[PDB]
Amino acid sequence: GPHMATGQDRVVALVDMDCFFVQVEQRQNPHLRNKPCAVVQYKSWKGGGIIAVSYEARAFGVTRSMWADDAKKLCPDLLLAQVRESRGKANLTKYREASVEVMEIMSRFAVIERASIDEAYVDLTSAVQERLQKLQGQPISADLLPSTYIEGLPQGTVQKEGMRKQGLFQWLDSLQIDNLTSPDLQLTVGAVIVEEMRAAIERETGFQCSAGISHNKVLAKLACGLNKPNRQTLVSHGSVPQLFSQMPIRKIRSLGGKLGASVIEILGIEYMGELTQFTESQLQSHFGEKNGSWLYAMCRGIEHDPVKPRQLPKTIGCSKNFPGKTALATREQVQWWLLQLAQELEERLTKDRNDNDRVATQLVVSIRVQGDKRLSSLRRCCALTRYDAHKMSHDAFTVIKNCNTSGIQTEWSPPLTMLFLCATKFSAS
DNA sequence: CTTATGACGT
DNA sequence: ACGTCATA
Ligand SMILES: Nc1nc2c(ncn2[C@H]2C[C@H](O)[C@@H](COP(=O)(O)NP(=O)(O)OP(=O)(O)O)O2)c(=O)[nH]1
Ligand SMILES: [Mg+2]
Ligand SMILES: [Mg+2]
Ligand code: NA
Repeated sequence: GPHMATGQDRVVALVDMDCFFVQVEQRQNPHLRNKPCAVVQYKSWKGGGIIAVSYEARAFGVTRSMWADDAKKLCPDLLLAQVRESRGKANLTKYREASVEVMEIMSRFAVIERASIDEAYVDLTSAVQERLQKLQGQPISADLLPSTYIEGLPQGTVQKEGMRKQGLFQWLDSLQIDNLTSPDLQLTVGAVIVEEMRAAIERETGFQCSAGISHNKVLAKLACGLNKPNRQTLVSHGSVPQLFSQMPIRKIRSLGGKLGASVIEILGIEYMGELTQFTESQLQSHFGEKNGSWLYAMCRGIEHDPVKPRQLPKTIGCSKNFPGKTALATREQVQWWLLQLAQELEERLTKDRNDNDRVATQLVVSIRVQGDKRLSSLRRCCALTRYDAHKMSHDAFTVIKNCNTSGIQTEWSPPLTMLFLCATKFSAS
C-alpha cells in the first residue's frame, strides 16, 4: 500500500577487487599479466594452497582451496606467486598495503565500510542527491555507464556487450520517459559515480574491480558477483522478484551456512523468493525474532543494515595451523611459535599506531588441540599494555599453559594444531 | 596441512 | 568473558 516501505531510501554500493592478490602480484611482475595465474600459501605440501585465481586460470577449472599440484593437472601452464613468508609463517603485508591504496581512493567519494581486505561498502545516498541537483533534469547518457549491467534487462544481441547495451538502453529509455521511479534514477546516478570510482581506482593503482549498486548492502554484494570481472551491476528494487525466483537461498550473504540450510530444510524450499509466502511471525518462530524479521524483509529486497563509517579493521591478528604430524608437542616449540606470531603482530601494531593514532588494549589468544573438530579449542584474553613481542608471547603462554594435560612439564599434550594472537579493543592514542 | 576478519548468543 | 557462526 501507500504506507508500505519498499527499502528504497538508500543507494549502497559494494566494490570488490577482481582476483585481488593475483592483481597485486601481476602489477609487481608484468610476466604474470594476462596469464593463467594463482597465488598460494607455502609450497612444500602439494605445491601450496591456492587462495586467489586469475580469471584466465579459472577457465581451466582452477579454484580457491585447491592444492597447486592439483591445479597444474587442470592447467599445465599455470603461473604461481607465493605469499611472503616471514618467521616461518604466511605474511600478508603486501596485500594489506595494497588494500589501503584502494580504500583511500574510495574514501574520497564517500564514507566506506571496509568489509574485507579487498572490498568495501559505500553509502552513496548523499552523493547521488548532490549530483542530481547539479544535473538540471539533464538526461543520463549511456556513455556515462560504459561497464554497467542492468540486472533483468533486456526483456521483451548474440554477443555479451550487445546484450549489455540493449538492457542499458531499455533502462535509460524508461527513466527519460518517466516510466521509472525516482529510486531508479537515484540508483542510476549511483552507478554513474561508481563508474568514476572504479576508473579512479584502476588509473591510480592499476587494479581492476567489480561493483554492485542497489538499495542495501546485501543486494549490492549480490549484484557485484553477477558480472565479474571488470563490470558493475545495478540491481533495482523492481528486478528483485525475478532475480530471487530462481536464486538459491545459499547465495544470499549470511545464509551460506547452517542457518540457510535450516531455512531450506524446515520450510521445504530452495529459492529466496519462496520466502515471501511465510508470515513474519512464522519465520520468527523457526529462526528467532531477529533472523525471522531479517528473512521476512530480505526476500522482498528490503534490508536496513547501515554502512558503518569504518575504514580500518577493528582487530589486528595472526595465526598459523599446525595440522597432523606438525602439531606442536613440546613447551619449547609452543613458546617459539608464540614468539614468531608475537613478533609479526608487534610489527603490525607499531605501524598501526603511527598510521592510525590508536592502540590495542586487549590481546586475545586462541588455540586448537588435536582431535578437536572445532576451529577453536580455547579462547583466553589478557591486557595488552606494551607493544613488545617478548611480553606478548609470554603473556599469551601464561593464559594458555593450563591446557597442557601432560604430566611432564617438558612435553605438551594434547598437541596444539593452531595458535592465534589477536589485538583488539582499540582506543585513541 | 590456511589466514584471516566481523557479528552474534549466552 | 568465552564460544560459535559466516565469510573466503
Ligand atoms: N589467507 C587467506 N587469504 C584469502 C583466503 N580466501 C581469499 N583470500 C584473499 C585472496 C583474494 O584475492 C582476496 C579477496 O577475496 P575474494 O574477493 O573472495 N577473491 P578474489 O578477489 O581473489 O576474486 P574475485 O573477488 O574477483 O572473485 O582475499 C583465505 O582462505 N586465506
Ligand atoms: Mg575480490
Ligand atoms: Mg572480496
Ligand atoms: Na605477461
